[PDB]
Amino acid sequence: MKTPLTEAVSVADSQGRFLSSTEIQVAFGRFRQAKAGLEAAKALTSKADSLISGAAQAVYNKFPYTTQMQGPNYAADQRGKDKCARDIGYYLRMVTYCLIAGGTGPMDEYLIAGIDEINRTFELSPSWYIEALKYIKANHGLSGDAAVEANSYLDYAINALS
Amino acid sequence: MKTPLTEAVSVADSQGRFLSSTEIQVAFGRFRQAKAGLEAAKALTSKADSLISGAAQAVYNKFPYTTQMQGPNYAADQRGKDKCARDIGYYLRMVTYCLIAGGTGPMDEYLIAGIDEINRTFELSPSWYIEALKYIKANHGLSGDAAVEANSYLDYAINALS
Amino acid sequence: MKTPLTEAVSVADSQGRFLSSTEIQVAFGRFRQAKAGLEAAKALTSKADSLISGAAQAVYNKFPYTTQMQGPNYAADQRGKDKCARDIGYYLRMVTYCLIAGGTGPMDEYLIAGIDEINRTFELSPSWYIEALKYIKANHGLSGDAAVEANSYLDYAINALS
Amino acid sequence: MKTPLTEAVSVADSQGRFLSSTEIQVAFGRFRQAKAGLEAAKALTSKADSLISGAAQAVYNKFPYTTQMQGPNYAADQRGKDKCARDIGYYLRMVTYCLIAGGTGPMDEYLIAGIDEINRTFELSPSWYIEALKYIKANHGLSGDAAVEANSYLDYAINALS
Amino acid sequence: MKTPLTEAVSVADSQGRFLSSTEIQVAFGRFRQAKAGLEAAKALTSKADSLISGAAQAVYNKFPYTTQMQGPNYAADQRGKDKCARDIGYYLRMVTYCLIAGGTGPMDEYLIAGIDEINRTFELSPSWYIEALKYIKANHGLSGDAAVEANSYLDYAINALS
Amino acid sequence: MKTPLTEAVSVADSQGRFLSSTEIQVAFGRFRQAKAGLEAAKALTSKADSLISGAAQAVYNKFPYTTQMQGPNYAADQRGKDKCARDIGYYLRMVTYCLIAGGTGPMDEYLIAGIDEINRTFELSPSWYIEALKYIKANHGLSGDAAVEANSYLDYAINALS
Amino acid sequence: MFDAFTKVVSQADTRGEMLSTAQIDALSQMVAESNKRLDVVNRITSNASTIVSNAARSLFAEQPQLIAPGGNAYTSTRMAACLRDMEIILRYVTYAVFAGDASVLEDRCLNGLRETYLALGTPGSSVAVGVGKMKEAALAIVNDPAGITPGDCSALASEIASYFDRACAAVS
Amino acid sequence: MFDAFTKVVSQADTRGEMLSTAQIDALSQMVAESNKRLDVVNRITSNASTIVSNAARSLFAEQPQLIAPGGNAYTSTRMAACLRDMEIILRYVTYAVFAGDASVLEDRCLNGLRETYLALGTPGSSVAVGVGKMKEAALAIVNDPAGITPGDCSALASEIASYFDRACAAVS
Amino acid sequence: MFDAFTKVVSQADTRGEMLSTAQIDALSQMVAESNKRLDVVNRITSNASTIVSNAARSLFAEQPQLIAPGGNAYTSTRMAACLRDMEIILRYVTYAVFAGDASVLEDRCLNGLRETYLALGTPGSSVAVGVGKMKEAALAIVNDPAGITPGDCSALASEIASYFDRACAAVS
Amino acid sequence: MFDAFTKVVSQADTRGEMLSTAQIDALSQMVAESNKRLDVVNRITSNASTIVSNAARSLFAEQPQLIAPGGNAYTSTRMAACLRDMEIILRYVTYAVFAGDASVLEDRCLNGLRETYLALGTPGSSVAVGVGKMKEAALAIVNDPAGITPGDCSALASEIASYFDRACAAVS
Amino acid sequence: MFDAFTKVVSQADTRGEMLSTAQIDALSQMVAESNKRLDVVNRITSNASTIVSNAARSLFAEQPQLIAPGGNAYTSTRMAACLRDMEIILRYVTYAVFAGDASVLEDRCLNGLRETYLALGTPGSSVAVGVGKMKEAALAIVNDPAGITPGDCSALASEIASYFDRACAAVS
Amino acid sequence: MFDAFTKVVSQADTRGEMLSTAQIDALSQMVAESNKRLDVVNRITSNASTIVSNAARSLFAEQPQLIAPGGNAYTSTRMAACLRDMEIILRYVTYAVFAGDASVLEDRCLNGLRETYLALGTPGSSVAVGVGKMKEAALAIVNDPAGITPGDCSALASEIASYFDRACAAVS
Ligand SMILES: C=CC1=C(C)/C(=C/c2[nH]c(/C=C3N=C(/C=C4\NC(=O)C(C)=C4C=C)C(C)=C\3CCC(=O)O)c(CCC(=O)O)c2C)NC1=O
Repeated sequence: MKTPLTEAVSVADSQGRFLSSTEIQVAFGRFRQAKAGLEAAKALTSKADSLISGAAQAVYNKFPYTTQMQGPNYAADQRGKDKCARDIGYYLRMVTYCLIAGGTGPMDEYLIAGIDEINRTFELSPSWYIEALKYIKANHGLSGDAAVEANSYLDYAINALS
Repeated sequence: MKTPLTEAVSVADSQGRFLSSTEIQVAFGRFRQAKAGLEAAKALTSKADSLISGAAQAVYNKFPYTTQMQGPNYAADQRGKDKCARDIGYYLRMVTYCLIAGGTGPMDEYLIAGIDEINRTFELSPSWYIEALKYIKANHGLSGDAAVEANSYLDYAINALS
Repeated sequence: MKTPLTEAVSVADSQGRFLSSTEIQVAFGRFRQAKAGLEAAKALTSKADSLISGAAQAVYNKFPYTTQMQGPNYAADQRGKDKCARDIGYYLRMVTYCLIAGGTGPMDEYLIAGIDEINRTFELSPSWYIEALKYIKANHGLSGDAAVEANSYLDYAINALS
Repeated sequence: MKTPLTEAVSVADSQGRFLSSTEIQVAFGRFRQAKAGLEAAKALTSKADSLISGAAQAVYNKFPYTTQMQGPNYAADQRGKDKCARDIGYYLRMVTYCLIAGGTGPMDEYLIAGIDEINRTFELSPSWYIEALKYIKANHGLSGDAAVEANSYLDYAINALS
Repeated sequence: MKTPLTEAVSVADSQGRFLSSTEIQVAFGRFRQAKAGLEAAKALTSKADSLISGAAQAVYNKFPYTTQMQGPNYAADQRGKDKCARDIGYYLRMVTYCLIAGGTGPMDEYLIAGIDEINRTFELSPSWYIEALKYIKANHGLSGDAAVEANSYLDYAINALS
Repeated sequence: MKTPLTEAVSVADSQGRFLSSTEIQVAFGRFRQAKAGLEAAKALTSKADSLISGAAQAVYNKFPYTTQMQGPNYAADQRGKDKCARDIGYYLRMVTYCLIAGGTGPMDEYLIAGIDEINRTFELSPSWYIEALKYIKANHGLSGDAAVEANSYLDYAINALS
Repeated sequence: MFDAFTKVVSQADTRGEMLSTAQIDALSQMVAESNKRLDVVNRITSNASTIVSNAARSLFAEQPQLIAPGGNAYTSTRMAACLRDMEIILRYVTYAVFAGDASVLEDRCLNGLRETYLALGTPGSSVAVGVGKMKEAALAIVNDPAGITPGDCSALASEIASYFDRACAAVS
Repeated sequence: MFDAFTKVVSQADTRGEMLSTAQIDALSQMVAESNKRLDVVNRITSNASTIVSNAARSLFAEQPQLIAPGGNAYTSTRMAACLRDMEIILRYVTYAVFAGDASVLEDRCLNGLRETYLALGTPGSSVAVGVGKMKEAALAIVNDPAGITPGDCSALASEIASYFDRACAAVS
Repeated sequence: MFDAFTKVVSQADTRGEMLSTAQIDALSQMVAESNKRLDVVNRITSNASTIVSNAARSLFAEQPQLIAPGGNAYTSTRMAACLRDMEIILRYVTYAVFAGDASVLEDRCLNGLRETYLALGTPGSSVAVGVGKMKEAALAIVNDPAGITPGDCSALASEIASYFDRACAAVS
Repeated sequence: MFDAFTKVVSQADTRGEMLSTAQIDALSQMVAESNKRLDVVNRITSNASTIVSNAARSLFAEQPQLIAPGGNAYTSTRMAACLRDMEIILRYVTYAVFAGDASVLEDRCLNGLRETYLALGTPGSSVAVGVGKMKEAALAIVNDPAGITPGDCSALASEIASYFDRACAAVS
Repeated sequence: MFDAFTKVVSQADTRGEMLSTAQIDALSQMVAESNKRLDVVNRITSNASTIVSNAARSLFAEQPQLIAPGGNAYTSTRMAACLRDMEIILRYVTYAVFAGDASVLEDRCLNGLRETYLALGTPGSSVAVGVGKMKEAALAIVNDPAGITPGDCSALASEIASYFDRACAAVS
Repeated sequence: MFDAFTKVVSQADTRGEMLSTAQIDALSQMVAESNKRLDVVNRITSNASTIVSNAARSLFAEQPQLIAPGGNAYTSTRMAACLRDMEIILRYVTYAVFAGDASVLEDRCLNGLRETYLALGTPGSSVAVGVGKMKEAALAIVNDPAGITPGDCSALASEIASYFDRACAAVS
């Protein structure tokens, strides 16, 4: 994955080297950012259901035809609404994971890799998820490095979609 | 060149990636460390003459034969005694560089790459430089994270000689 | 450029071989097919404007939100409607080119290569163009091997979009 | 095995691509050609013994020394005459196979690959077989695309020998 | 070019190594051999005319049809006989070169590289040249390591044709 | 291993070639050399115990500190002197092997490979061994081509040490 | 590799014999019906994405353990790989239909695929079900009397089903 | 590549001298501002897509010849490479802002590029315009006073523009 | 690369235009005469070795300096290379005849061949003479009223001569 | 590989669950003692060569047949390999101490190593004994109260012993 | 591979000993009669093609099922592979004769060959027959007392027989 | 590459002539003094390290700017490269002495070296000094009358100096 520690190790490993002061500095940064990120993920986990619900409703609000059009790729029926909610949940969960890890790694491994193929194969519009992510960004009620980092991940996911 | 920033960039670049929170964490680490490292190198710079003379003398103490053997690999005349002090000077200077870079990069590029070749070619015993480094480590009078880091480069240089 | 003749030559060349009855057979097939293909391209070319406007309208029908929403990626202003007609025109023209060439080559080189990047970047839904193509397919009025060949390219474009 | 169908598939496969109108055209050409090819192979098959004996005799005529000289590579004894008729039979059969396949594949795999080695090792003159082939070409009685295709393979064998 | 010295150096060079006792021994072998080799090459040079004429005649004796058959590849005219004499001359000269070089290098570079293509192209039988080589080998009148080393090359050429 | 025979075979094998007069000349050189080399290996063997002791004492003489300084890398006690005489013995035995093999192959595979790593790791000074070898050159008592070959390996070991 | 022609040729060569008139007539009969063959190649190919995605959605609908967190098809990388495996298998099947011989599918796709799936932890059975759905969809598409000269193509459909069955069998 | 530190280090090394206290103090001043230095990396990075796409969309609006048939950015293969180049330049600029030195931007991205566009038939003078738009957007995205502690960044925002200007100058 | 079709397509794409009816009719006229085209491909190909070797023997007959000791075609390695160069040039010419466009011959063969011959010391003029002889032989073979449906193929012969002339021009 | 964080993350992801607050507190607990962790990383790293060479030298004294002629550590090449193995094993342990997870050590270094030693005929039994001495010396080095802020580091030491033990157990 | 010397060296090295005078004496014996050794290498080498082709021809005459259609020696590619294999075996045999050690013949040639011929379906017990003839021809060539200084070479002939029998046994 | 033998052969071949007796005489003459040549090969080789290190030290002593900070031989990585260049040149020169022909030194070593040092900003004439210094050392080593059969080796020493001059001229 992409995380300070694992990257710091993998680099040094690729060079056949013992960890130096550099990797130690990487770690030092990680462990201090952790103080905010770990609690950020907590706050976000606590507000999971609300954020997911509101985000899904926001998607439905901005793109109403998703609640009306027939087709397996829409939330016009219960099935699709649960699919939507599930996906938004996945996204939020990945964000928490990124906060836990201190890097985009989890999201990269679990979500970003192949997202284009999925969205294209099942006819899912990135704008929907961009909207959900926007809504989540505007409602998580975080502040400080928590907010900044979490939002960096949110913007990263938004970037992966656009 | 092993330093937090240049590495972080070089890592991101081979992946074709923008810098994410990981590299930012690396940076935070570096900059937090720099406040002590720069002071450390600054301090060491002022102690060059003392530490170099002391080190050379410590080497001449540990290995008296270096001051009383014929041959250009030895310091029995003036030229050699100057060559030795020069080398020790280089080592210390590289330590100060490493403290500033935040990594072993400068010492790697300027000194370690090809050290074995030099030493074997010109008949310079590593043990001579291990003693010089051991002296410096026990006389620089640094304290705090300055000492810890600065000594990580001395021990690193020692490892490179062993 | 994937065409029967060029492909035949290139396979012959990659083997360091003179052309044989195999490539001759390829060519015969090509020239036999061209009789209908060229005619088809002619017909489509003559039906261009009608087919384009029709397809555009069909897309606007299928996805009315593309004529209401503000944003540079939509056709709620004249600019976007022009962009739309233009793109559909490009698709049609590529189909004609494919009929002329006897393969997907032109479409591949001029359109398919990077279509995902373009659609993702500029936030254009592949389904819009799928809808345009499905309509062109219904309204081109072709018949026989002409229609079969043309629809092959249409469905190819559709497959490239899904 | 170089055949139109297999070649088409393999080129499609080397590109990680589904077959398109290109390979379809290849196939059409093939199946159109097969109508005459199969018939031709039938005719030759029925004329086999005659053509073989004739060709052998023609070679014996062109190069009488092959019926006088002693040595295992000559046809001055019955053994060598049998070897000769056998080889010419092989050539003819390969031509029929090529007609069946629609390409030089069978001849390439069963005969051409290593023909130089065999001729050089066992001291067999390529010109003998060229003479056999030139004669088969004259006496096979075929006409139309059948004859054209068959003679293509005959001349291919001739080219492989010169 | 395949000679003892050159191969020794090539070996040394492909290992980034200075010449050691091995290459020296190789050289000693070469120079010891050259005492007979150069003499041999000198001797055969004086027997060129008679050996070539006798060889050509031996070929004509073994294969009379070559003096009777029409065609550019045969020696039924002066044009044809001169080519043959020349070719046998080339072979003999190559043998001398090999004796001088202490290896098959010269003959490999000038004659063997492309022999099959040339003989196959111009319908020249290897057996003719093998007969010529056999004659030269049987009529050269050398002795000691000269004859042996020369015969190694003659037999080498023979093998290159079989 | 670096020897005339094995290399002669190696080059021929990498070329996929039967041996020729070249490898034969290599062999001749090797066998002509072996007559003196084996004798040398014998003479050195029967004088081993003396040469090693003398060499050890020579080393001790040139570098007296190696018999006064504590630490396991020195010969200030019994164990160390044993290690030294052992190492010198090994070095001599390698010379014998090299005389037997006709190349530096044995010394390469059994000693040169990794000598730098060992010497660096165990704080062993190459100067000691170079002196030890220098003594052996002076005291081995060999004569003729037998002495020159033996010295070539000794100087090869020295070069590898410097 | 082998097509309908070279397979028989290869069989014949090993016996040192020329194709019998029957062997030829059979191939002629195959040639007589080749337009249909290419029509189905075209029809399956043109519907590739639809066939794959429909089969996939069905498969995940009946086997939700695959897409649940921890399922072998969970995460987009594995979902992508999964989708592509379906696409590949379909592709090599179309190759088989086109070639008139199963050799391509055998040698370039199915051979060593089960062991691969085993080593990966991918349930080959699910793959097989996927291939089954693809078979159904494709065959329904091949039939489709619309927009084509009518005629009987039962044998061809059987052959196609054969190739699909081969894949489904090979993976589990 | 160098960063803010190793640049000075190398400059000093080739003189065979230790850093003066002034240089160290300078680097310390640079360290004391490094939060704002990573806010900008974060902010530019977080808007890479829209920066590139807006800049590109405007560029094509002002120069419709680029996307017109026969234009260097016509066809979706070249458009993608165009957007790619934009993204790359932006990325290396952010690398420069992150490292506190331009070496990474010069060594890898910009050097030899004018000649490349020259060989290809690409108008570098259009690229520079694209870069200019990207710059203007980047600095504004950077200067956003929302969701951040207030302070002065006039020094950093000048450096960033220095890098963008370097990028622009390299292809004009 | 380009055939008779894609060349016009490529010309058309740069103008953002569909093929005119005339441009199509021309291509139809080319298609109408394609059997002849393939007949000559077959005829030149089938005679390859003969064409090459005859041309070579002629060339060496008129230019004995080439095969004299020290000549660029002396020694079997250089004679082989020489023969193969002839063969290659002929091959790419047949590719040109087959493709209906000179692009293959231009891009994959002739481009940079003169400089090659110059660097080698090979006299390109002699090469050109060789190609000339090959042209003559090939064209004589293409005509040959024997064993073919009679008709006019003058334009095609002209085209072939064109490709040969291209080669002969390129090498000197 | 996994570190202390992504390990939990992945274990959680396979269930499809957010981290439980307790699981996060557990990690904050680790964060709270990370300075010590990096202290030991630095400390063991700083004495790599002595840790290796002492252990090796002592290993050879207890098992002199290893360096005896014919032994698996006789000759300088195998000795170099041996030292290299010691250093490698030591390195990948520091990786585990730094990462806070044994995944990297098991995955990259240990898994498949006994088989290597098998095919080599290398005495893994003695290797483990080497690892034991390295463990002892390293732990001694870590517990040094000189030149460091004093406090409890028993948990960490306990964690380190685990890694060394996994190494020692992997090849036994 | 080893030669006659390094082989004894390795044995002596495994024990950490110097060659006893007896071993050196034996090697000196080998040295003394090495002109013969190279004489056979030269003689056998100088008749490679004929040995191989003779053995092969008579082999196909004893066992015509090999060259009959469907036989393993049927088709020119396999006939060539066959002659090649015979030639390779002969070549490595001569390598062994030259090196004074069979290691090169064992390792680089005969190792795994039995299994290869099994996987391919080649009858190894016919390859052995092929070798058994090359042997007979080879020592016949070697024992020829014409054009050579007469002497005894029984030991060497025995040694060569050893290698041929080696090759023969290694394929059945 | 050529040696003393194939150089003459390759000269005679281009004229289609056998070697004149005088050439063979010259070569036999060279053979008559080959022991001396191999003596110098052995001698120069045997002192490879000292010849380079002495010259290097002597070069640095006379040109202190090369090793002073900012000098092209400053830092260990560059010093290594410098020593290595010296060693390489010496090696190829000894190859030239061994072969009795300079072509190995020409093609593999000195070809392009000037432009290389040019690109590197390395002073090639200082390399030329170093080589100038290695030459004399080598000849001094070769002219030692100790431990060797007395005789004349002037022409040989001249030839050696020729090669060294070759090396020097190619970098300057
Ligand atoms: C990993 C992501 C991450 C980052 C990148 C980050 C940056 C960051 N910015 C900070 C403050 C700050 N950031 C800024 C920057 C600005 N003030 C302005 O008005 C403008 C326009 C700017 C934009 C350049 C300033 C001025 C400060 C206060 C002074 C300083 O700390 O440098 C701080 C210290 C104060 C705090 O704890 O929030 C950090 C750590 N924090 C994180 O978690």
